Amino acid sequence: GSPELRQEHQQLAQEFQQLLQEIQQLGRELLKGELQGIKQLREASEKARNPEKKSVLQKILEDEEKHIELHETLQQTGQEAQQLLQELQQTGQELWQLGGSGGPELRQKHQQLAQKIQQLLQKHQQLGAKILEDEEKHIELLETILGGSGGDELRELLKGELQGIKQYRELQQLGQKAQQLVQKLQQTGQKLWQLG
Ligand code: HEM
Repeated sequence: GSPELRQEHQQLAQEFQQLLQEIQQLGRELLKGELQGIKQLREASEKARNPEKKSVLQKILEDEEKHIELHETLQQTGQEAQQLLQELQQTGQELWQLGGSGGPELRQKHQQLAQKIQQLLQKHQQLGAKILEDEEKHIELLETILGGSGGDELRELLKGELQGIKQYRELQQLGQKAQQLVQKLQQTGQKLWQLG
């Protein structure tokens, strides 16, 4: 009903804010792991003597350099998402305050902001998914080329990679929840002034 629907919309948007925060923090923990993983890869790579193991390591390392970069895009789409969320909150409150006395430019802004934030989430999701498939390949390669020697650190590189995958899977799950919240904010939002 109309007050209850207003509150649901409001509560979805609070839930969404908290989730965006969780996504950003997880993204920073992921970049910390990437940097620490690069150090461990270089350590394995220096000690490697077999040419093929050396090469496999250096090609993982290239991927990881790319993932550092892609973390810049992850971070930014998330940041921009939080910016648009701020603007959703602000335009939202102004809509309730002013109604249709706040002219049509206000209602269009809020709709347009909703449209754009869903695209940023899709962009963010696609970037995360691409990193994750890489890390799944890294594990296969590491399990394949490395042995039980001290210098290989099969355990240390694998452990780090495995912790990373667990976190990137979580990241994608939080993103899918976010996209689902946005859908529901649209579904409730469209109803809010239908018996206003
Ligand atoms: C992530 C946060 C939010 C999203 C994605 C979002 C999205 C939407 C969407 C898609 C609509 C339907 C727009 C249309 O009629 O074409 C809507 C309506 C509305 N939203 Fe939000 N909203 C959010 C947060 C808020 C907040 C915090 C308020 C605060 C009061 C608010 C107030 C409104 C109002 C009053 C309407 C009905 C009038 C209108 O259609 O413009 N919204 N919202």
